Amino acid sequence: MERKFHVLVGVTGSVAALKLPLLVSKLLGLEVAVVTTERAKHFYSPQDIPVTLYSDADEWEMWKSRSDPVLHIDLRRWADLLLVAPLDANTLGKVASGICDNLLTCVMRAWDRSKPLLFCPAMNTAMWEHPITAQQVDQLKAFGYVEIPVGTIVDKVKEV
Amino acid sequence: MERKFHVLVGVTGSVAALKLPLLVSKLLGLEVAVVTTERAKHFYSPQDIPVTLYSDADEWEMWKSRSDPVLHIDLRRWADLLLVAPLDANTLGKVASGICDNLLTCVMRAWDRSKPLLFCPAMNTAMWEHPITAQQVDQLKAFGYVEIPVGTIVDKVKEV
Amino acid sequence: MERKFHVLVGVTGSVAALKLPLLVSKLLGLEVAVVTTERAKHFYSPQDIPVTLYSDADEWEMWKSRSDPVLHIDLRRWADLLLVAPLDANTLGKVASGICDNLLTCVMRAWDRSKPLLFCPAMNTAMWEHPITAQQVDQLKAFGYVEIPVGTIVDKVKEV
Ligand SMILES: Cc1cc2nc3c(=O)[nH]c(=O)nc-3n(C[C@H](O)[C@H](O)[C@H](O)COP(=O)(O)O)c2cc1C
Ligand SMILES: Cc1cc2nc3c(=O)[nH]c(=O)nc-3n(C[C@H](O)[C@H](O)[C@H](O)COP(=O)(O)O)c2cc1C
Ligand SMILES: Cc1cc2nc3c(=O)[nH]c(=O)nc-3n(C[C@H](O)[C@H](O)[C@H](O)COP(=O)(O)O)c2cc1C
Repeated sequence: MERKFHVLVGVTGSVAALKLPLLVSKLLGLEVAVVTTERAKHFYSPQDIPVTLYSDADEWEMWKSRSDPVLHIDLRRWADLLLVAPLDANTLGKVASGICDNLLTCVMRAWDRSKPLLFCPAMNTAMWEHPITAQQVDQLKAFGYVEIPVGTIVDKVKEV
Repeated sequence: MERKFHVLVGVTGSVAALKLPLLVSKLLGLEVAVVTTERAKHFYSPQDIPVTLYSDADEWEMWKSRSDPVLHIDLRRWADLLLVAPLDANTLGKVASGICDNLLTCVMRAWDRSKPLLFCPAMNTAMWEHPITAQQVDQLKAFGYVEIPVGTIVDKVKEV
Repeated sequence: MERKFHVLVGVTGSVAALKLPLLVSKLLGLEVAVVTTERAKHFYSPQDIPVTLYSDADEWEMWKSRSDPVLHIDLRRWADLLLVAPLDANTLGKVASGICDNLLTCVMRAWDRSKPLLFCPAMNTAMWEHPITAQQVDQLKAFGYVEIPVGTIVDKVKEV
């Protein structure tokens, strides 16, 4: 039951999000939406992204009863593909450790295996030139989230 | 030196806490107290729980000098049994990784082996139908915290 | 290119920071600076430390453009030695899991192998008398951060 593809772009606190607009305008048969972390918003302005932006607070403001919706859940059953550009050293360790403390990491931890989750770490030489990152990126591969160590990402989205 | 049993119920951010009142009114020779996470309080109202509710802020407001008490510590030497109903996918990963960033997870990480800590994960099909949860729940078993994958829990509390 | 040694003292939320001033006044050819966590500041007052104190907020207030500086980065290229006295059970698990959610843990996760990072866990009998702490302290040794399970620390700083 798929027509226009539903892609969900997750954004974290890396200077890379500075470029996030580019990704959106490009990536936009696709049909997108971005979900951010708070710090990520430190690299771009909402207006510079012509799409629906879901944030932590967004989830809780719409829930007041068991009848009410569960944004992170609602978003997980809506995306056909979940791209996370960029994935910071922090969220990597959160995901690596099944830590859902924000709307993003929760969408991920509730993800659908059946659907694809391509990510692309984007830290700094230092943070990257450290161990864990490896023991974690592949530890993350254990769930096969298609790494990507703009452009490259863009094309890679499709690849039907 | 035990008369009336001291049970400590921990509550996290799962819709399950919606039921938390039930547990309390039932579980209440037992003598209880609940310790929550902030988000958990998103599923119940304090008044609907006829017991002392300890929260993060509670710890710090009472400490101003080395002489002063350490709530999370004080609570760890007071409970005979520590039930955590529900344990969310998030706190599981916190506990799994020895992460004490809130009054709950700290009480746990300072726990007494000598005393029992029965817990019961309570996420959603998705979040649960994911890996880590397993590599973690049993990773958590390594410390033997008696899983429980209301009712069932209730009875299980006792079982002298 | 080293003259006066640059030591960076990290402080976390353990009652031990109560003593932090001592360390500073002593440790001060050395030339120091302290980087704290928020909770840590619950055990000492800034004024009681005659040095530049870097805090989370400090990083973000100085960054508004890609041209702008990256405190946690700037601090990582400036320290010759990074001592973390005390390292709480919490930050241990953060570091263990490559979790940079605050200025401290970020400086660490971006650390320079080439430079030394001596730390000294400082929790409580309980929190310490637990497993993970071990599977973690040595898991932390994997990156060789020179444990130290005031005084002892002080001398140990030097040891040219
Ligand atoms: C100016 C600046 C640039 C940063 N750049 C990066 C980066 O490129 N990659 C990374 O992993 N972390 C970077 N960080 C650290 C993260 O912002 C910090 O880990 C944050 O907690 C991540 O939060 P999040 O996971 O909610 O987005 C940077 C911090 C600052 C102040
Ligand atoms: C309406 C709603 C329902 C949620 N239900 C669950 C759940 O049933 N299980 C779970 O692990 N997380 C659930 N979450 C996500 C947690 O609330 C989020 O992980 C939170 O950070 C946990 O915080 P805590 O550990 O401080 O309680 C839900 C979020 C929302 C908004
Ligand atoms: C009075 C008091 C004393 C505490 N002492 C310690 C301690 O000695 N060691 C430890 O690991 N945690 C201790 N904690 C718990 C930490 O403060 C809590 O884990 C905190 O989140 C650590 O935050 P940080 O990593 O940002 O500093 C204490 C808490 C309180 C209220």
